[PDB]
Amino acid sequence: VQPTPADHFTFGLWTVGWTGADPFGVATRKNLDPVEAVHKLAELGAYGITFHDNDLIPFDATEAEREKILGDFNQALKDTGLKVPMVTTNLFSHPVFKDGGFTSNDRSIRRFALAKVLHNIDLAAEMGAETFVMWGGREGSEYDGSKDLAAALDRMREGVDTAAGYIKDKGYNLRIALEPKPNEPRGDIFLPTVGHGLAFIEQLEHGDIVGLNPETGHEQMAGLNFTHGIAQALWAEKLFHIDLNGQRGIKYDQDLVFGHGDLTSAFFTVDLLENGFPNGGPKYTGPRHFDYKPSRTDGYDGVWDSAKANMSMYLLLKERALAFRADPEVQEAMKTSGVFELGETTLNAGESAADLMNDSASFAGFDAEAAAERNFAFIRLNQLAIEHLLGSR
Amino acid sequence: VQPTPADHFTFGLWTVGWTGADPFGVATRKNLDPVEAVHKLAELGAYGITFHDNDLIPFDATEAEREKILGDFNQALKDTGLKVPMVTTNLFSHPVFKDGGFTSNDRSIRRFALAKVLHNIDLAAEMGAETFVMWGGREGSEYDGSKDLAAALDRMREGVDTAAGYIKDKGYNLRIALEPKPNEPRGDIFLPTVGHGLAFIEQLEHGDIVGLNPETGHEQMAGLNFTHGIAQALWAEKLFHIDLNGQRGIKYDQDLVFGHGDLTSAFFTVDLLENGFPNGGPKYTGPRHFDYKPSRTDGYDGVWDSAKANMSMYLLLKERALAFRADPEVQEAMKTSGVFELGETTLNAGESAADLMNDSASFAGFDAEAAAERNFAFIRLNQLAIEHLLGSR
Amino acid sequence: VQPTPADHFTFGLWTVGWTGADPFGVATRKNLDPVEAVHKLAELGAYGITFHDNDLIPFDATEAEREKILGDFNQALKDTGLKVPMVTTNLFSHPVFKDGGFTSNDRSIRRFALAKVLHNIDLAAEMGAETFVMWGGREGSEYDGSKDLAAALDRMREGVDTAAGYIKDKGYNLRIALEPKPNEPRGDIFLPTVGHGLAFIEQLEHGDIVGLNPETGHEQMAGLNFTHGIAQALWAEKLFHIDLNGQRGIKYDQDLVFGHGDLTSAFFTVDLLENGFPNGGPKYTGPRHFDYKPSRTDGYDGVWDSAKANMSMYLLLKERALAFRADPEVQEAMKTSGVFELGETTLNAGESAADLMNDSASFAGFDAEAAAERNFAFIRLNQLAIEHLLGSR
Amino acid sequence: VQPTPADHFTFGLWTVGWTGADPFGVATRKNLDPVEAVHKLAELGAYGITFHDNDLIPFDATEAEREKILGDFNQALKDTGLKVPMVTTNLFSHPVFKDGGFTSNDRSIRRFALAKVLHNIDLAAEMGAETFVMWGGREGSEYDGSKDLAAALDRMREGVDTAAGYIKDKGYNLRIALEPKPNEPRGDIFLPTVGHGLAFIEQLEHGDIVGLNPETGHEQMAGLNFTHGIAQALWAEKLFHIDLNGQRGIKYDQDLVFGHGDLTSAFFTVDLLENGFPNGGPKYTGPRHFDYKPSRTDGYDGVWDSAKANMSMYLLLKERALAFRADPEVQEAMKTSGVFELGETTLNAGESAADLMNDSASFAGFDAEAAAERNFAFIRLNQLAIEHLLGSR
Ligand SMILES: OC[C@@H](O)[C@H](O)[C@@H](O)CO
Ligand SMILES: OC[C@@H](O)[C@H](O)[C@@H](O)CO
Ligand SMILES: OC[C@@H](O)[C@H](O)[C@@H](O)CO
Ligand SMILES: OC[C@@H](O)[C@H](O)[C@@H](O)CO
Ligand SMILES: [Al+3]
Ligand SMILES: [Al+3]
Ligand SMILES: [Al+3]
Ligand SMILES: [Al+3]
Ligand SMILES: [Mg+2]
Ligand SMILES: [Mg+2]
Ligand SMILES: [Mg+2]
Ligand SMILES: [Mg+2]
Repeated sequence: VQPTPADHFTFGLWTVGWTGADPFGVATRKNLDPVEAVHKLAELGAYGITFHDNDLIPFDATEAEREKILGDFNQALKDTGLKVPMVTTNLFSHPVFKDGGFTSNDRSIRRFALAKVLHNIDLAAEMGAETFVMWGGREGSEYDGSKDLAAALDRMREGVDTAAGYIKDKGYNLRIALEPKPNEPRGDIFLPTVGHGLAFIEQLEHGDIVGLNPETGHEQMAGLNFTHGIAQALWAEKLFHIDLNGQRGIKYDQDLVFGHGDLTSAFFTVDLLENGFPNGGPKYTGPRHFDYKPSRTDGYDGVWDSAKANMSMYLLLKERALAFRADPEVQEAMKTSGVFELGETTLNAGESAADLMNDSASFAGFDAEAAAERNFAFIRLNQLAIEHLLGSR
Repeated sequence: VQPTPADHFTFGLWTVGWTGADPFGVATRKNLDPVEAVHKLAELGAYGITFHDNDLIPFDATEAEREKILGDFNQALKDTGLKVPMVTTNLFSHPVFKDGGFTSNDRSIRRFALAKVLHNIDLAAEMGAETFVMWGGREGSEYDGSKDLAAALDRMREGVDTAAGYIKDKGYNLRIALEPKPNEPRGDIFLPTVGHGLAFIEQLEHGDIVGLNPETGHEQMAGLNFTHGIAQALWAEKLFHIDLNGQRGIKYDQDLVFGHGDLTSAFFTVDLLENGFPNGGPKYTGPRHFDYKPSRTDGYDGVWDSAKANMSMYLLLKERALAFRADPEVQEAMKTSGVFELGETTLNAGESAADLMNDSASFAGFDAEAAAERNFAFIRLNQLAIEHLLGSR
Repeated sequence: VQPTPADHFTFGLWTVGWTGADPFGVATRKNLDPVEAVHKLAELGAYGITFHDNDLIPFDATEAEREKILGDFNQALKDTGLKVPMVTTNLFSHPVFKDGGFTSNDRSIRRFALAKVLHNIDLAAEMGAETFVMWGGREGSEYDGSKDLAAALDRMREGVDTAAGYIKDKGYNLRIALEPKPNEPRGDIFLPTVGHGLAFIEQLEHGDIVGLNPETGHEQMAGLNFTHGIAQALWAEKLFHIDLNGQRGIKYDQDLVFGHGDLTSAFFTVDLLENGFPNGGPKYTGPRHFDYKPSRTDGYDGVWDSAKANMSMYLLLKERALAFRADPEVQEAMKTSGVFELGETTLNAGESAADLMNDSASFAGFDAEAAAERNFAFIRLNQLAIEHLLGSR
Repeated sequence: VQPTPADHFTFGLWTVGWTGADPFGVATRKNLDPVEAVHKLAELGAYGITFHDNDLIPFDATEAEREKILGDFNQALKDTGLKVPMVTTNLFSHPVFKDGGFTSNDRSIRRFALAKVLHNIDLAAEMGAETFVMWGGREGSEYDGSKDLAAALDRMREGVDTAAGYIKDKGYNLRIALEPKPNEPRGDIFLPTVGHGLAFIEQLEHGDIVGLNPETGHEQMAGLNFTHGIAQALWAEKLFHIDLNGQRGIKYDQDLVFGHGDLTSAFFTVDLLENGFPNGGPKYTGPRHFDYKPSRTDGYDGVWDSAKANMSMYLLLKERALAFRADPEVQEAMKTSGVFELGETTLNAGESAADLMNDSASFAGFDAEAAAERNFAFIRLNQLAIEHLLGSR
């Protein structure tokens, strides 16, 4: 399996650039020059690179430094051919963002945070990004009385709608993608799961350009089924981007290589990205972005190995998932279990509520105990899927 | 603390009627006559009673039996004065519902399930209920390939929209309330959290009459903040009902008495139900419904004790939550922490995106390190809240 | 991969005999006759069968019924050659055990539970079982004040030492194995994980014959690593038996087929059971016992499919794990990462604490900054295992 | 409730000295000088202070610097009278310990880690500490194939027995206390819960002087009951020290103030530390050590508030717990529920297993159906505890 730019594997600069500092220890790796990252990633088969404004341009950078850095970075882009599909803002590392950007209790700070996002939309626009991500990491609380929960959601809408309004105003071909996370760094984060982000979008003035950027590990941190979560995002036509990684349970976000967490879940995420829905439906057509961190135990060969591991993992799962649905045994098993039958509407063409209550065959004369005898054979369909995952079929 | 009908404590018949059978053991209590439950609950201060169609009327009941039971039950209602604010359908106990009602793979079963709900809307209407609850307990899967996830959501919409359409058609003064649950009985349940239920409502043809019925324990089973979840439901004006109980962690749904789980969370749920939001906003005005199960270890004195425990727990939390916000120290502490400041809009009246990026005080000349010095004092606000919870203030 | 008696695959009578009643519904399958169970299991390639006293003999059975059941049951064993390697007692389904068997607050229930176990040891010995499992499913509480926690453990010790002493006194060739479970059906069970189980055994008078019976799903309910957990039992020489199944997450116990839960974990469990430790050490030679339940959505064809699936899953993982370890590229990745270097003692033969203290090279002149550059290459080593698991190397 | 030295409240230097760097941002507070820390703590009513060798003496410090630091530090102790009851080692922050101290795959890191601990025992003894804590924070893995699991435990044993033997050899008056942690910073830590810690100690050569140092937040990260967990350590005579804090859920460790997590659990922890067991047994007489971190959102006023808050929380719970147990209504609720009857031996003085077996009244003529009607009244008993906790009885 060799990734080619046609695969669309994108990586953030913070992923391979993550230095190894965590709650209990200092960095184990030297900083990564952004030019170097770009060249390395392009030699592995990456299609593009993403960044946070401060991944690239330091918080205190003078104008001269910003031009230099950008000059250096765009040169690397021109040399390698890498695209920049997504840009995001860091509204979490500086101490001023300790209570949030957009939902900070301090108003002067809320205003700076929205100003910092607006400037970053310009930059995103200049880099040719199609997506602008919002990961509200400091938006939330440790204690329940710290916030007025209705005012926090108004404050979040004000920021997102101002951003969206500004895109429309400038004529930028950019969409906003919110990235849910249930906790960490805060005790509780606002809009914690794919359903909470989708719900919020519907309350926005400019929600037509706002969608989601679900991350595997984030949903699994609430113990939810990531595949089910991206299926709801897809079904509402709001899956604008994805952050792929692995997580091994309900605990801190591990950010492991994609497929290095819940493998069977990973397998069915790739089937959904590649195969779409069994009865037809929208398909995810964007970048397959990896948002992970190379373990701090490993030196720089480990970093390039882990970059590679991501794309290898995606490609192997993809091979198996295509083999899985192409198998006649699997198709027959899907039929038997009623996967295709789920696709047929419950009512008949022009059959109303009254029409059906009335129909004696569907209710009064319906034989509930006979119907209950159906062997759905979901275990056998599950064994078939795993056997294809293990490469034994 | 003595509950009076003015408190609006409602209980389902399945709660005190729960007999004690679980995964590993048989019932420890005799069945509860519904007439008796009604009389008992009315003597404790209950305001109303709720039920599932089969809690009352057996699945195989002949018409004569249904009239008898209903005659017996409405007589008890007339004698005690209890109201019936909510009615719900059992789409989970019979073996025919093993794969779901509305999202069953078998179409004949999907049709029976919708027929069973439609008939139950009539009954709900006849009992004078204001709310009709939908808890999709068997809608989901154990294995990821069992369902076409986009067709499961279409199938769920077909059922809910047909139900809603039928209410509108009959002129019934009833609203539908969906009740999210992340797992149990299925491995994964569709619409698993408050955000997922709210997201789905926005895709419905008749979503103006569809809202939520969040349950405490259900949200805590995903490890989410229940108070934050009902604040988002309130903020979207979709908190139509509530199921109160307690849960002690991420594990099976325990269904303990309300306040017998996460006490501090319970405390802040009551503050939100009673006090509303600190800066103003919608208020929950419905029944305070308890959906719990008396421990199987206890005999029938324990059952009435636990019914009582629920209302006692609510009333004690309520007393403390009113004392909490009335305290001048607490009001000052809320000010200092910026609880009130969160309520002020981020932008100035008629200030646009361009206007703010431009303003040098908000960005370019904003002093980020000085701003970061603010002591938000959230710990001290948290200690103040707990001290009022413990009755030491 | 076709299993054969030589594989030592054993199944409980309650696994395939599980009829589908969960907490939200009734049985979806007809009762399985135990003689049919023996015939079907033997035909599939099983080596043995295990049971709970009330899995075979009803609670209410008379001595005539008991003798009748055992004679047919023993004839079936004969006809097929299945052994009965483990026997266990039901100390959880009847309403008398609602507060527990050995740790019930009621003393008369405690003597009844212990007498029920004492008679059951006699049946275990008669059947030729080598292991007597003890799963204390109702030993625990929902509320912290329900029990005197020191007393609960004194009473647990008393039951186990009385039973252990009875084995010793009659010279039966049997060992006791405790099976930890963190929760369900109690909110908290005593001896919740493998560590608590092992710790508890060291306080026993007759600890020499008491060991553990870990269950995959049970340690995963606390989010613990099952391979780490069994490694510690193995290391202590206390892994006497095992219960294999699957669990997707921290939630109720699912009891899926082994392999249908956390697959990467299942792969390494199989590497530890089959291959042991990289540097040598203890090995688990017992039966490979499946403690799972066929999903309630499926008819009896799915029950036999599921039994089959457990054995296939085990043999497919076994194969990948043998090929994984045999791979020269893997053995070289292991040597880079220091897997074999962990096997070396830290101290030199004859070195003492003082010796090492005052060895300048190990401390005072140690280059800590040079030692930290070591690329452990744990990521690469993990990718090699998944590629072997995926049937790609 | 004002704390006083007699309360035996100790705080680590790293708790109040924690500056705010988390995984998504930098320090939000200035470094706290250790002499200031002693002065501030003593003034608040603390009895003692604990520290990690690098909390006081930098990793790079020269012998001149080390002696300079200790002389000022020892003068402050003198001036104030604070004791130093526990000393611990940092075997987790420097990049050399990225794979662990005692269980690092690299042998040279293993001798360095053990030498660092050996020198630290000498400092502990000089300071007059009675306890030497060992938190093995980097002993573990992210991937299952990274370690030989039996070797990891042999190496852990080797370090602890070498250190234990050194204490014994120099006649220091010190005990070792292991502090279990399930995850973070490793995906899986060896000896993840109290049970694994206790089990491991029984395999030690010098186990007599090795015990535990449980931490509230740490057992709650596996969803375990902290009161059950410490009860087992207490019952084993292995609770040598404790780390108190709060955690809201299975997620990263929050280290909130004690009481700001699971409050009902905190109440019963305090009842076990203060009051012991209802029927009598062992008691924990050590210091009440707070292992927490002041939230990064707050300035130094919140740091002193938080230190204060830990002590108040403990004294408020203590009070409620003394009044709870002293209550005649509670003592009568306890007697109904069988709390005192669990204290009776199941077997009669001199009864043997055979005796009970053949006692018709305890088995053969036992009315199991009559015994099951017993109302244990666990719900009512729980309501009495919450009402005492709520300051209402
Ligand atoms: O949990 C961290 C999130 O994964 C973010 O890194 C977003 O991907 C970008 O801000
Ligand atoms: O988890 C079970 C749910 O709580 C349901 O009982 C609804 O409340 C009613 O169907
Ligand atoms: O959770 C249930 C346990 O797995 C038990 O079935 C034991 O294996 C046998 O009693
Ligand atoms: O998770 C961190 C632990 O609580 C440690 O701080 C120990 O208490 C001391 O090393
Ligand atoms: Al991301
Ligand atoms: Al409910
Ligand atoms: Al088992
Ligand atoms: Al600690
Ligand atoms: Mg992340
Ligand atoms: Mg429920
Ligand atoms: Mg089990
Ligand atoms: Mg900690």
